[PDB]
Amino acid sequence: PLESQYQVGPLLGSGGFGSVYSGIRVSDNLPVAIKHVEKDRISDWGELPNGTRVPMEVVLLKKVSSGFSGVIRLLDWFERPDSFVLILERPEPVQDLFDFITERGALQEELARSFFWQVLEAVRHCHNCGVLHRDIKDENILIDLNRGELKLIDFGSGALLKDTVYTDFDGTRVYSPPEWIRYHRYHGRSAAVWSLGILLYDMVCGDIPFEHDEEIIGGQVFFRQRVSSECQHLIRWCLALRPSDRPTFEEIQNHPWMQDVLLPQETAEIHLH
Ligand SMILES: [Mg+2]
Repeated sequence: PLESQYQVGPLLGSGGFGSVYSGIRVSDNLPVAIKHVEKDRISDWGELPNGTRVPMEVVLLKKVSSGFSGVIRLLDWFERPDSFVLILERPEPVQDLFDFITERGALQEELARSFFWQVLEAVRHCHNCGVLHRDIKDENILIDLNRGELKLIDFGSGALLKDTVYTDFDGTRVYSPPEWIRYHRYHGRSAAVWSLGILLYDMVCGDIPFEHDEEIIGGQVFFRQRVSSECQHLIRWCLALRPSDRPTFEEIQNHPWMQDVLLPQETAEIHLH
């Protein structure tokens, strides 16, 4: 049973993704997050290697589970009559990147570089596992404050990665690319790189660059804080209007701005501790 295996704590958050609670695995006192999703709110279903019918979210989380700590780990899941329950890893202490940037303002380039590098490694892992996240943004990134490790969360709007066009999108509009706004069409990799440009701007400027549809399609990035010419170059390249003009993950990680990254433990000692 589920109520015997986990001590439930306070609500951490609710919205489009469902309702998430703090919790403890009674056996070993491991910190967990307990996510509830109503069967009515699930449009996308899949099958396990098992051949069992589950939310696409469970399929995608199982595909990315491994030693690699850059993606949130699914520990267990349960089917109830009207809902699924997901048991997820909970770092402690933790802060989400949205809240961290709200509290600290625009990050120093050395810290933005460390965080952005870790997000690139996590997104490479997803893509290597056949998973497209589709909602990369500061709210979906947790910081393990003691280890200086970032984790990607909320795979519930993701998809199997494919090389053909996507004509459905239920991620965050203001991190969505101009080809989605104009044509309701995108390709996975080039739409992910757009969302990474929005995230890097968010880190170095303290907020997202565009609010309205017309700004997204307009082809102009204004820098509201002091940002190095190399960092501006990378951001403007990720936010190229034409998807085929955007860098690959390899071209981002080889960019001159991305050189000499801090290790996670150095990031924690210098910036978080
Ligand atoms: Mg979602």
